[PDB]
Parts: sequence; C-alpha cells; structure tokens
Amino acid sequence: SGILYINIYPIVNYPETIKVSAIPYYEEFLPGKWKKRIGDLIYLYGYGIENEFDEIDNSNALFGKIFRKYLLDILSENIATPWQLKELGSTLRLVKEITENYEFSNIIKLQYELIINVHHWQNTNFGIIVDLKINILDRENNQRISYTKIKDKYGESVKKKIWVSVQAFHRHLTPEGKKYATAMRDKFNLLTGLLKEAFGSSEDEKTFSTPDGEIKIVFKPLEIVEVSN
Amino acid sequence: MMEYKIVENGLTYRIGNGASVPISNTGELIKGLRNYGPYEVPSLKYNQIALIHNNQFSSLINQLKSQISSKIDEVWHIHNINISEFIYDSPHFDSIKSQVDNAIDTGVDGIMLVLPEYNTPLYYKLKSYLINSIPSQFMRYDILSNRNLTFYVDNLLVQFVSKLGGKPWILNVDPEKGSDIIIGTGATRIDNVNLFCFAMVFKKDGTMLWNEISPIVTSSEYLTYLKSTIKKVVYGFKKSNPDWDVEKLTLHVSGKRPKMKDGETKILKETVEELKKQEMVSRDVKYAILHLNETHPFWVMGDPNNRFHPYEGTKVKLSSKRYLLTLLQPYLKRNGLEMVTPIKPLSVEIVSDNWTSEEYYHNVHEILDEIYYLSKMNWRGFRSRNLPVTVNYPKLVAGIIANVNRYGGYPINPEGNRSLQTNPWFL
DNA sequence: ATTCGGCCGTGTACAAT
RNA sequence: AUUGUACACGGCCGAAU
Repeated sequence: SGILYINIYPIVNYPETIKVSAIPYYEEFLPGKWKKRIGDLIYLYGYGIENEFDEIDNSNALFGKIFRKYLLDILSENIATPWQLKELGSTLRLVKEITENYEFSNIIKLQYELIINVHHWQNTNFGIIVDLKINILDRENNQRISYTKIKDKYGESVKKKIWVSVQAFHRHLTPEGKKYATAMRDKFNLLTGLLKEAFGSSEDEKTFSTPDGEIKIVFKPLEIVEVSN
Repeated sequence: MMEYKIVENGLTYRIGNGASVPISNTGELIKGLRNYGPYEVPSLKYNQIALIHNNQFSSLINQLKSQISSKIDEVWHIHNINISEFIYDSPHFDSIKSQVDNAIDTGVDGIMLVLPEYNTPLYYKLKSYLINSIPSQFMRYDILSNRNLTFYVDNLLVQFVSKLGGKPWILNVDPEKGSDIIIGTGATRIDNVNLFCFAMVFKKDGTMLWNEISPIVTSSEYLTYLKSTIKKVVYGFKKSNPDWDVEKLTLHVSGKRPKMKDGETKILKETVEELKKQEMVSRDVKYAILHLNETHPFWVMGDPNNRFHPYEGTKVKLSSKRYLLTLLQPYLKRNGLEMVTPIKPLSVEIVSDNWTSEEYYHNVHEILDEIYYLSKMNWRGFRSRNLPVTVNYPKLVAGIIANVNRYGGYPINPEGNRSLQTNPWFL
C-alpha cells in the first residue's frame, strides 16, 4: 500500500507541441470554445489555427495554461448517450439522471453531477480530476430543494428516504441509513465508473482525436508515490 | 506521480504533571483526564458552579447534574465544588438574565445554562452577556433529550474546563522545528462579507501556546491590522522571551487567499524589514506566508487497512506551492477503527515565501509539521476541527462576534477586555 | 476582463468513550 | 447550542495577469 489515489486521471499521451495561434487580445472575446485568454492575448488553440499556424513547445510558459482549456474542450466532445454536459468553462459539468429503484423515486429525482477538473505539476505531467455532487430534484417539477426544504411537504418520513438514498448513491452511507466500512473505496469506484461510462468508453482508456494529435486518459486515479526524501 | 510524506509518529497529548496521552483516542484522553488532571487546573475564588435551566424535578436534568458532579470532581479535578440549580421559569431572555443575575450575585464561577429550544437570537444575545463576565456554557434542551448524555456531557465539560481559564490539554511540539510567532487567520461569511481574526501564537513556555486573540477586522483594514499584529507579536515575544526569531514568522490564512505581491506578502515583508531595522528580528528571518483551504475538488483513497483513508500526516505534492494534508484519521476504538464517511483533506499552499530555494523543501515540511501539530490544539471538544487552532479559533471568534453584533447584543471584544486572553470564551 | 480555486453560512442526518 | 465528520441547497468570496 502506501499510496494516496489523488482523484487525478493522468493524460498519459498528448502532443509534444500543440499548434497555438496566439492573437492579441480583443475586447469582444467571448469565453467561447477553443480559445484561452492568458496574459493579455487570445490563444486560438486547436480549431481556429488558420491565422498563425504557430507551434508552442512543451517547455513554453503559455503551453501549460493553454493545454488545460484545450483538454477541457476536447473532453467536452466524446460523451456517452445518458450523460448531458451542462456548463463548460473552468470545469466541465457532466450530469446523468439516476434510475436505481431507490425508495420513493416517483416523487424526487436524484441526479449524478460530475465535476471535471484538471491539474498540472512539474510542467511535464498532466491529469484530469473528477468530483461528484448529487442534485436534489423533485421529478414532477425538476427544481432544487433541500432535505429541510421538504420537511412535512413531500412527506416527513421521506426525509429519511431521499437522504439515506442520497448518501447511498454517493457511497457515504448504507442504503438503509446506517454507516458501512468501505465508504472511501466506493466513493471513488463510483467516480471512475461514472467517468468511464460518461465519456462513452467502457474500455480503460479513450483515445480522443485532437486537431494536433491523440489524447489518452488512463481513467484511473493518480497513484502518489511513497517517497520520503 | 506526486510523492507524499508522513510526519514521524508523535504529538502525544500533555495535560500537566507529565503525560503519555495519545491522539485520535477520546477514550484514552478521557482516561488520562480522570487519572491525571488537566494542564492548568482552573481553580477560582468561588469553588461552586451553577446549572441554570427551566426544568423542575426532571429526571434528565438530575442525571445531567449527577454526571457533571461525578466527572468534574474526578475527571477535571475542579475540587471542593458543588452544583447549584437556578430556575428562570420563562423562556424570554430577560427572565433568564434575571435568573443568572442570582448566580452572579452568589459568585459561582461556572454557569452551565440549559436553553429550552433551538433559539439562535436569545442564545447568542445571552451568550455575549454570560461570556464577557463569567466562564459559562450555553446549551439547549431539545438536543439534550435525544442523544446519550455520557458522550454529550464529556465534551460539554471539556469545553467548560477550557472556558474556566484553564487548559484541558497541550501538545508535545518542540520549541525547535516550528514557527516562533504564527499569526493565523480565519473568516466567517455574513451577508457575503468576510470578517477576519488572528490567533497570535507566541511560544510562551517553549511550546506553541495560543497566547492571545484578536477581534473581528473587515477586509478593508485587514492589511493594516496584519501589520499592527506583526509588530505586536514581536513586541510580546520580546517581552515574554529574551530569544530571537530564528526559525520563522509565518502566517496561516483561511477564508481568503493572499497575494504574491502588493498585498498580504508585501505587508509582511515591509513590516519584517521594519522589525529587522531595529534589531528586533534576526537577519535570517523567514516570512513564509501561507494559505489554508478546506473545500476543494480533491479527495484521497488512503491505505485500505486504515478504512481507506489517509493517515494522520500526509504531504502529497512537491516543488509546487499547493500541498495537501490529512488530519482526521478514523478514531481507534476498542474494536478497531471508527467507521467514517469520506473525509476531505486540508490543502496547504505557500502563496509567497523567501527561503530563496536553498532548503525550501526542508522548510515546507517545517511549516507543515506545525499545522498538523497546531490543529489538535483547539479546545472545543474531544474532537479536532481539521483546521489549525490559529484557523479554528479566529473562525469561532468571528462567528460569535458577528452573530452577537447582528442581534445587537452585549458587545464583545478581546482587545478592550484584557481578561479574555488565555481564557477561551468564544468556543 | 477572463480562467481557475475555492468558501463560508443554515438544517438533515450520522457516532464517539 | 457536546463535539466533529459528512450532506444538500441557498448565496457566493476571492488567487493570476
């Protein structure tokens, strides 16, 4: 043992140099897709390189801060049928309606939501991060309500019903209400599996196709070495 | 492909008269407390504590009083004492205050008042009054009825003995391998506004002691008060010690995030320059600004044997500003480990620093040894808050003071009221 | 201005010795 | 408010140019 799976899924392969068309900043720059504003420029990486045809190496300063949004925009393409991306930007919002025969499902609908992030360190390695956040939604209305907000409405005993179900789907508590042992392990088996069946790749890795090269994600948590120094 | 490092096993609790109390073991800590008294036994002029409530001949309150007697007489060693009951008979705050005036006139040094309901305005409005004068502990009857009173009153009385001016426990953190004067910070957001406080640490006795606290400061005056506090901490350290700032003068910021320049770090650098121009701090002074955050998209699978949760000390990153740190390991009960929900670790980021990259790696852990050493320091219950005492305590101070001022209660401040220092009142 | 990272409040529950 | 740990909402505060 002696490893701390750090919620990061490595980018095992990506282009050594990414064609980035640097453009002086313009005031009407939308957040857009395939465009990053670091410093006081606009970098039309990937789709939209018809202007400069430029290339940016691995060690360049702009590469680390451009390839992050490059990777987010290329991961915002291949998603499976059930999931639906909600918002894109600093992170990617991957949601999926839950259908697991949880008690009193006909009154309140639960919704897995995936927080796609990405972290770079040492300037030569990468990896994507995932975080989950179930959304409480009344199935007949589809609005955001809290356990206290239901109270006697929607059923007083149903507070014990969604909450237990919420912590069960979230893998924090048992499907009955008590607490179990392997909560931590299931907290991330769920994340790995959800990403795997979210990006439409039941296989271990998905080889996304970029305008520059091929991006491959191990889809497995980033092992941390037990180096003491 | 990061690498994590663990603090060497230690940090045994010290409770005076010598100790060997481990950590993350509430049963062992309370066994030690029963066998060995607290660090500084808070005996006062009036060896008499009152319990003020509304119930009459209720068996639950009687069991509460019996447990209080049998524990504070045997586990917290505030001897020669008895518990007196006072009845207000009207949940209105004026009647309760009139009743506690009887206890004040009697002179009892401890009031373990029991509220009837979950009533925030009256609770805080009366906690201001009954905390700026006497050590006390406001509690409520609704939640008292439900759960077991053993595990309830144990933490109740830990917080009580802490509030009595004494110290329940102290940690085995060396005078070396630490920061001489840590000026921590926390915040509490009310109406989308940050209110800040500083838990100044002075190393009063060679061991990291939360020596004195500071009131709430709006972010507009945050930098000016930080400069004033940098000056005040070295003033107090010189007054209480003839030593010099040889190791560090770091900070601990949470609820915000300091700047790389033209901000918190510039204020710290300039004020340390002023201090060293008057021989107050050594030339080899280390600024070492910091930033602490609790919520973040990160999680950790610890080793499977330890309930898949990271151990009591971890530093996962390297050569980057950000670092992660785990503090709440599952509690080691008699059968094994406490079953726990997934926990979110604390992320440490050195926003700015001036170790000049010679022994940078050594001093990153030198700070990060301290925070894990400085997080179990807090005295609010048998359970830590996974933030340093220099982060927990300012957060609690800001919350209490902001709640008090929101309801227009009796004003509290730890600057005007000199007696509030080295006497936890904000818990 | 954007990218990117958090961040603390009020109410459900769970459990320690 | 015995404490924490979590949780869901509501509102979001600020790092880097």
